[PDB]
Amino acid sequence: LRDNIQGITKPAIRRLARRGGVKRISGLIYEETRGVLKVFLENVIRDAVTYTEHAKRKTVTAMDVVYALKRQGRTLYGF
Amino acid sequence: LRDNIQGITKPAIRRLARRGGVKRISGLIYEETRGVLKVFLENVIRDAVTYTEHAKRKTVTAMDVVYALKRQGRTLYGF
Amino acid sequence: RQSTGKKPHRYRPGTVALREIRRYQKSTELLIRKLPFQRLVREIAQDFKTDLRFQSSAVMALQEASEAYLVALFEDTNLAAIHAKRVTIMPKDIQLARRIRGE
Amino acid sequence: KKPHRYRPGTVALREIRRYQKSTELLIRKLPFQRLVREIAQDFKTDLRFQSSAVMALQEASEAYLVALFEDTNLAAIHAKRVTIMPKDIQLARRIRGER
Amino acid sequence: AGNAARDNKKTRIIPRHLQLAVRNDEELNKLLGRVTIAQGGVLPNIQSVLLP
Amino acid sequence: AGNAARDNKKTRIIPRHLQLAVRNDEELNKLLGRVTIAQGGVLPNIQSVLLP
Amino acid sequence: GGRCLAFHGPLMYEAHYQGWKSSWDEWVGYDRIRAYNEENIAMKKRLAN
DNA sequence: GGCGGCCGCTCTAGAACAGGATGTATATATCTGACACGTGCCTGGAGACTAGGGAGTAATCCCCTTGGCGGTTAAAACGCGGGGGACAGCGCGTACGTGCGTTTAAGCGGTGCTAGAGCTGTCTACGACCAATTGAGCGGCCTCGGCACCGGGATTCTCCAGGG
DNA sequence: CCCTGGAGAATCCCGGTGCCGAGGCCGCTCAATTGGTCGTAGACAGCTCTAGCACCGCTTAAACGCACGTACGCGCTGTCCCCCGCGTTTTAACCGCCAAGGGGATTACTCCCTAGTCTCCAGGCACGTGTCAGATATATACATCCTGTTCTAGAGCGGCCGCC
Repeated sequence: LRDNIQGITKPAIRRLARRGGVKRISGLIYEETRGVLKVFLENVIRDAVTYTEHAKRKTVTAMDVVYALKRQGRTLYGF
Repeated sequence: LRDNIQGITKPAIRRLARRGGVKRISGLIYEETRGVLKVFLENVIRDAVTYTEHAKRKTVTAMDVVYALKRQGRTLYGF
Repeated sequence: RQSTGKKPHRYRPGTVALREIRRYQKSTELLIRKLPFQRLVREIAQDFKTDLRFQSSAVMALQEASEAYLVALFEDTNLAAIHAKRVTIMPKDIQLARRIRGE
Repeated sequence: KKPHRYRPGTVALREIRRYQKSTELLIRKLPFQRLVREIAQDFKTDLRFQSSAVMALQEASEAYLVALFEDTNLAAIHAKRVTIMPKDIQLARRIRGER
Repeated sequence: AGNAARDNKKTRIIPRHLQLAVRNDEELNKLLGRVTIAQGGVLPNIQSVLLP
Repeated sequence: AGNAARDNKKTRIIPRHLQLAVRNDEELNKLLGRVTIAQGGVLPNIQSVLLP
Repeated sequence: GGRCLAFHGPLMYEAHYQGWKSSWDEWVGYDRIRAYNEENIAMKKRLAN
């Protein structure tokens, strides 16, 4: 698996900014948003990996993702 | 006790902004800083008041303020 | 290794952008596609530990959490843009918002 | 003779260098203490405060205000300005989620 | 959430109604400021300078 | 903290040195981001555009 | 005493010149006059020459 | 003999450079006030023992995520037209930087007094635990209806062109 | 250049399907409920004593205010290149469908070390105290910033010279 950071497409980031009420979207916001999302995923998925390794499980459940989001003050409901 | 919100004097706010590396300080930002400080104190001191009321005490100790700041993600060391 | 190699409508910018803002702000469905985000999640996870799997619901929760976090970040970025007397966002506004947030 | 007449900004930099390396408390102790007393009077009329409690409140408030001023200055530099504004403070509080 | 659903005139409560209920109330906004709600989006508000 | 105290020509650990040690290390700054340190101040860093 | 007393052209000397730093004071005893503060410091230094 | 072109001369200003100014960096002198060493305990963890219970491990099982396809229409991406806005630049100004006169309260030190938190008994209901029991919460099945989907139609707000 | 009338296209209200997730029902069983019984944390009474509340001298660094001007906040103009709306053709997304096989979930046998005591003792805590580095103090001394004077480059002007 290589070049998967480009899976988050440019109109996907455009629609995400449209949900946030952004009037105009620059052409350099896409790489920065991809980097921010990569950093956030590299934190949350790593925390979920530690949670799964603690429980002697080989696949990561949604509850561990919920715990990893909750421990950083970003708690998620519905899972 | 009235009009003690003016006790946070203008050079005190000047020094506080100088600690934060501020070049130029406006004339209208003193009232805004006083309001922000009033809101922060009305949160923290009220939390310490609840802690002291639960602690069967009538004097607010430093420890109660310590966990009152801790519970809002603003933990203070040294007291 | 062995190889040698009549008049069109012409909508002005901003109005359709506000139309999309109104359409997606009242909307509910997920903006980011499923499999590209899942593949990015697997690619990120393979750097930490190999032979790892994610369930469908865990990928769903990660996608919704990331969408909400990026929507809040874009809201703060747009607020800083109007705060800077602008309607176009800049990556330095995103960096400033991340610095203020403490992350 | 003529006065030295420091240009606007040099004494600001001198104060920034002085206070960024000194750990003394900028807010005077008694006015902050009396502000704390009148704030706590709205919740409990028969209440007392220890000296170290006022010390901790003063230090926490000073650090929070210094962080808010740092965010305000960074937002001002982001907004092509060097003067801190109340709207910059409002933006910093809204991004931090305290507004 | 029921009031928000009646404003949208829907009978069944959907996560959009719950998200609107949390974000519309100021007390719930302060209580759940650090809370992410799935399948709910955000408030449909527009800045004053955005409209032409 | 001892390194910061030697940088300040000090042989006694003062909370200014502890604050400098905490905020200088990136890992300690991220770990103690939600931490208030008494009698420590902040880092003596000045922005590039602030210089004359 | 007073507000203006200097042997040279006075600058509202107080027994120290106002508007100046503390490292400019001289306490010598000579013939001191007022002359309406050297006729309003020479009518504002020749109307800002 | 008149006039355009060329070169020298004086005027003007940007800027490198040196001298004065004032708030800090240091070099002792000495106070000084907690810092750490020593002492005396003494109060909490360690050796050793009793007992047992929740996980390590094995087995099953069934379940659910990954690979792996065509299909098909939603949409990413390339590109043309163009359009309104970020920013360089310039001008107006006022309002905030700098500096002391003057006032004014912050703080150091002192004294008195009680507001009340530990501290020690005392006595007392209260919740974990053990028999004994029991009743609707939940997995699952039957039913059913609210809104996604599909169009149909429509008001309804928005852009382009004409007139003053 | 601004106001007003007509129409293209995204959006909103509405009629009909139905369907697949939501509502109600059958057990029943495992967690919720009832009664007693103690160890025990907790409510209450008296002592106290060490830290906080109120007022006082005083003095002195901290703070309000007024005069002045120059960096910067704000209003205004262009522009062009950066982004948006849309045509078109690829492009991979999602549901449709199929097995797989590691892997979550459950049940049971067993086993070590953790719950809980007994005793003590050696490391940890309260108190006393010599002490050694930090702060106050001040002439001396950095140290860079602000400003005055001069150096040198650039544009403007005027005198001189050759040509028609």
